[PDB]
Amino acid sequence: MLGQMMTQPLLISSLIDHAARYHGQTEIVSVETDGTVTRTNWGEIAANARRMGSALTKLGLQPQDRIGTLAWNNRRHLEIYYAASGAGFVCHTINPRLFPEQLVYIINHAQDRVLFFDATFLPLVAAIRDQLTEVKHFVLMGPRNEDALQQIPGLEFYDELIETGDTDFEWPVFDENTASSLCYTSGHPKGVLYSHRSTVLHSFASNTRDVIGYSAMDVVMPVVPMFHVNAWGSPYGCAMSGAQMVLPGPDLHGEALVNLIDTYGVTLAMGVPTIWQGLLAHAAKCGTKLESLERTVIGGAACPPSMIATFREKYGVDTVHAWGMSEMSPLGTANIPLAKHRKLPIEEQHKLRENQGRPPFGVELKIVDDDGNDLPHDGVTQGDLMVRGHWVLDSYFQLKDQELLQDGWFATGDVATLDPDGYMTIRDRSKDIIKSGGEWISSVELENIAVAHPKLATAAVIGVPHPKWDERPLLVAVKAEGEDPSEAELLEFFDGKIAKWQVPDKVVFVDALPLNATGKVLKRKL
Amino acid sequence: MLGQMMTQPLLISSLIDHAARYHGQTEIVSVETDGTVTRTNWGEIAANARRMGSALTKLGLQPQDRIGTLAWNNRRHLEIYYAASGAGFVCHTINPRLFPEQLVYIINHAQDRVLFFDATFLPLVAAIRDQLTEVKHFVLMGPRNEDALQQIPGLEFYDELIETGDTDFEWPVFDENTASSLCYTSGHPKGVLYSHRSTVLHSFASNTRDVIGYSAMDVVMPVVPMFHVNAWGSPYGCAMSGAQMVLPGPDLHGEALVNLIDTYGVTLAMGVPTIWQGLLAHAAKCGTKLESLERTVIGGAACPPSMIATFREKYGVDTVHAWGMSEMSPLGTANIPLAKHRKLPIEEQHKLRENQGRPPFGVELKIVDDDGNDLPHDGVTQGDLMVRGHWVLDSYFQLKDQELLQDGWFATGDVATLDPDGYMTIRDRSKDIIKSGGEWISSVELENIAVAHPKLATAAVIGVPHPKWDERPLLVAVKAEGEDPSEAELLEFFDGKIAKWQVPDKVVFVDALPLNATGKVLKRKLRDEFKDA
Ligand SMILES: Nc1ncnc2c1ncn2[C@@H]1O[C@H](COP(=O)(O)OP(=O)(O)O)[C@@H](O)[C@H]1O
Repeated sequence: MLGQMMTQPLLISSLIDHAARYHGQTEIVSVETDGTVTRTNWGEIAANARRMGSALTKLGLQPQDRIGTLAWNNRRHLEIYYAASGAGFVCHTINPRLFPEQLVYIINHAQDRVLFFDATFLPLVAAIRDQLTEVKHFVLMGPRNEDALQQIPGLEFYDELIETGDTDFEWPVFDENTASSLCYTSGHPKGVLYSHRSTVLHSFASNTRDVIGYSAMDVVMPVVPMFHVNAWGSPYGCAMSGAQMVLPGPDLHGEALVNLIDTYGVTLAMGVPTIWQGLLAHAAKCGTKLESLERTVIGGAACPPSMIATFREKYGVDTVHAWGMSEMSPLGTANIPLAKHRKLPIEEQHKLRENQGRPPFGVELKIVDDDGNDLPHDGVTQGDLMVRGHWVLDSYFQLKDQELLQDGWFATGDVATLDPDGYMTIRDRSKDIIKSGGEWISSVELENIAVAHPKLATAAVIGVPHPKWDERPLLVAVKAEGEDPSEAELLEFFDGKIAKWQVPDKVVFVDALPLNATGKVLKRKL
Repeated sequence: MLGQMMTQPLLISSLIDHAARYHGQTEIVSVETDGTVTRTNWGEIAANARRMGSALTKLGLQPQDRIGTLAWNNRRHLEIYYAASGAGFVCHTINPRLFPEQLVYIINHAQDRVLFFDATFLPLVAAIRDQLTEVKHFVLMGPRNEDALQQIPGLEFYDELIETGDTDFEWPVFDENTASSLCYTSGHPKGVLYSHRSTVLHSFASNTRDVIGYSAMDVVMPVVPMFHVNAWGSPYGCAMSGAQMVLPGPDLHGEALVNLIDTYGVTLAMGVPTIWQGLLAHAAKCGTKLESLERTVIGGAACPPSMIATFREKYGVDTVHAWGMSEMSPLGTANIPLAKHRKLPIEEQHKLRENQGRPPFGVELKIVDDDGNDLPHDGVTQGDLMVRGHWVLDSYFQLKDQELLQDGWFATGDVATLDPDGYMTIRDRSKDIIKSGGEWISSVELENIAVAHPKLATAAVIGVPHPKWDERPLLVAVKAEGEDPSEAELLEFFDGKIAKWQVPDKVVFVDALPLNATGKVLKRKLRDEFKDA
C-alpha cells in the first residue's frame, strides 16, 4: 500500500524557484573579472537562469548534453548551474588550473557541446581550441569583446546568447534520477555524474545544522571554487535557505578576501587551508577584527589545528573541518561536537575538533582490511575507508563495466581510523602504503629520498611480497646520465633520512619506467 | 541519460539505523507510566525497535497493516514508531483523549490489527474492546500485569512480545513511497496516510537552521504528543541528528515540565500554547531560570505575542512560532528572521517574530479568493490559504478519488495573509472567523490582544449571535493569579490596537477555557455555552 501524499521530483530547478519565490530580493554580490562588482539577487539570478535555459534549449541541444564551464565564482557561473541542469542539460564544471592536455582530455571525453569560460582563460581556451573537436559553441562569460574575438574567431558571448531566451520559459519536468552535472577527479581524470536527486538530498544534508547549515540570515562567501566539487554544494544549499552570497571571482588573495568580509559583512566563509593562510596573514597585518565573521568551513586538505586555534582565539570564529571528495558530491563528514563533549576539559574539547569529522544522515562510513573484511571502529585500527549513501557515486562517467563498487561500497583510496561515533581521521593513501608487518611504510616518502640522489634520474618504489614481512619496499631506479651508482650506496643514502627498517630491501635498475598515458603504472610488480 | 550515483530508498528505518551507528550512546530520558524514569539511548531504542519489528513480523501481519497506539511520549512509543514503519507496517498513532465512540470509529475505519496502549488507558480500551473486532492483538506497553489480564482477556504485553523477535532482524527494503504512518484529523475524522519518502523529506526540512534544526548537542523535549502529527516530526528529525531527548510521559502540567527542564537540561522544547501557559505560570512561582532552555517551538494554535516576549525578556529564550497541520505532516511555516531584519529598529524586529512564519524549501503557499483565483501576496489581503509540496497530502485515507485538490493545491481551511517575503499571518480558521456587520473579525487577533493584558492568564474570543449584527465578539477571560481586572478595563485595553467596532461587547469570566484533544481552545463549546448575552 502506497502513501497518499503529493509526489514531486527532487529537481535542481525547484531550488532556484524557491529562492526566487520566497527570497527574490535577498542580495547576491558578484566580483567580476573586469574589476566590476555586481549587486544582484536570487530573483534576478533565477530569471537569468530561466532565460539562459531557454537560450541553451534553442541551440538544439539534446537532453543531458554536457555544458562545460571554465569559470570563477560569479553570478554568471551561478546562473549557468541552474540554467544547464534546470533545462535538462548536464552542468560540467571544469578546473581551469589543469594542464592544457588535461583540459583537452576532459572536454573531449565529456563531449561538452557548449564551453562557457571567463575572460581570464581566453588565452588558455584559444590555445587548445583546435583540439576541441566536439564543442559547437564557445561562449565568453561577458559581453562582446573584439580582442577576445581575435583570439577565438567564431566566439559567442553570454550577454548576447541570453537575450535569445524566452522570458516565460518553463523548466521541464523529468525523472529526478536524470543526470544533472559532472565533475572530474584529479591514470586519466574520471568523471562523477550527479543526478538531480543526489544533488538535492546532498543540499538537504548540508543545510542541516550539524553539517554546514545555511541560514537566510547568513552572508555566505564560497571561496572554494564552483569549478570543482560544486563549491561543496553551496550554490544549491544557499538557494534552499535563501542565504545571501558573496561570490569572490578571480581575486582570492588575502587582502581581497579580508575586504570582502569587512565590506559585505560575511558571516560564513568556505575555503581550503592555503587560501585561508593568505587571509589570516593579511588580517593579522591590518588589525581587522573580521567583525561579522562567525564561522568558517575548511575542507579539501587537512585543516591544521593551529589554524582552528587562530580563528577561535583571535577572532571568536568557529571552524568546521569538513571532508569529502568528487565521488561524494562532495560532503562526507563534518567536525561538529556531540553532547557528551561539553563535559570534557576545554582543552580536550579543542583536540576533538581536529579530525575530519562525523558523517551526517545519508552517508555511511566503514574501514576494511586488505581482504575486504570489516575492522573495528575503535579510533585506532587503520583500514581502507569505504563509503556509501544517497550522494556517493555508483560508477564513473563512461566507465560502468569497471566494477567500481565493492559489495555496494565505494573505496575512497584513503586509509583511515573510525571511532565509535564515526569520527574519521585520514592517515594515508591506500595506494601509497606498503604493508610491512608491524609498521606500514609510505611509498612516496621513500621515493622522495631516492629521487634526490644525484646519481638517479628518477626512481619508483613498490611493495613487493616477502615471506616474513608480507610486503616489503623495492627501489626501481634509473641511473642519472653518465652515472653508475651501486645498490649499496643507494640504500646507504637512506641512512639517517628515515627509520632503518623502512629502507628498501633491494635495488633494481631499469633504463626507464613503463609509462601510462602520463604517470607510472607501478602495477608491475612483475 | 541518468546519473551514476548510488540510489537507495528514503526509508524511516535508515533514520534509526543511522542514530544507532553514530549516536548509539546518545542519551534518551523516558518518563514511564508507573512513575519510574528510564535512561536509555538511541542504540537501545534501535535494538528494541529492530526486535519489536521482528516480533510484529511474526504475528502474521500483512504488509502495511495498521499498528495502532494509544500512548504517551516514552521509549516504548518511540520504539513502536520505528518497529512498525521499519518493518513495513503503518504506524497509526491514535489520540487517547477523543471520546471512546470516536476511538471506535477511527480504529475500525483504519482497521488496526494491533493496538499498543499505555496503562493509563487500560480502562478505556477494556470498555470499547468488544467493538474493536478487527484488532487481533491488544498489547499493554509494559510487563505482564494480572490485574490488566483481568480487565482484558487475551491481553498481550510489550515486554513479553519483544522477546519473540530475532535479535538479528534485518529491516526489509521496499519502495520509499510505501505508506508509513497514519494520523486522523478533524464530519468524521479523516486519515492522513504518510509515506517513508514524505516523512524523510519533512525530517530533512525540519532539520534546517531556519526551521528547527535538531543538533546532537540539543536536549529535545517534545511536549507535543506523539499522537498529534507524530510529535511534529521530532522523533524523526532527532534520530536524523542524534539529538538527546526527554520524553515527558503522562505528566504535562507546568510543575512537571519545569522539573524536567531543570533536571535533564532541556535546551529545546515544543508544544501548543496552552502547555506553555502552565509551564510559565509555575516557573514564575518557583523562581527557576530554566537555565538550559535555549529555544522553543510553539504552534498548533496562535502563539500569543506576550508569550514570545516572556520567553525572550525573562529567560533569554527565542520562540520559533510555527504553523502546520496533520495534512502537512505537519511543518508548513516557521518564524526565523531574514538578514534585512537586523537593520530595522529593535521593536519592529520583535514584531516580525509574531506571525506564523515563512515556508522552507519543499513547501509552497498561496492564497485564493472565494472563486479560487489567486490573491496578491501583499501582507494585507486575506484569502483562503492553499498549500502543496513534498509532504502535503494528496488524498485522505480510504478516499482516494474524491477531488480533494483544487488545481493541485490542498485547501487548508485557514484564512491568512501572505507578504512578499512569504511570511504568513493566520487571520482565523474558516470555522471560527466572526462575521459582524458586513466585515470579518479575526478572533485570533482579538484574543492575542487580550492575552497580553497583565491581569489575564489567558483568554478566548468567540462570535456569539446578535439580532442586529449577525454575530459579535465575546471576550471569555481567565483572570491571572493575584489579579482582578474589571470588565471595563479589559475592554478599554483594546482601544487603539484595533478598529472600535471590533472590540468585544462583553467580558465573561471563567476559571479555565475548555480544551480539545490536542490542547486547543474548543471554541465550538464556548459558542454554545454563551449563545446568550
Ligand atoms: N501557529 C498557528 N497559529 C494559528 N493556528 C495554527 C497554528 N498552527 C496550527 N494552527 C491551526 O491548526 C490547524 C491544523 O490542525 P488542526 O485543524 O487543529 O487539527 P490537527 O492539528 O490535528 O491537524 C491549522 O490549519 C491551523 O488552523
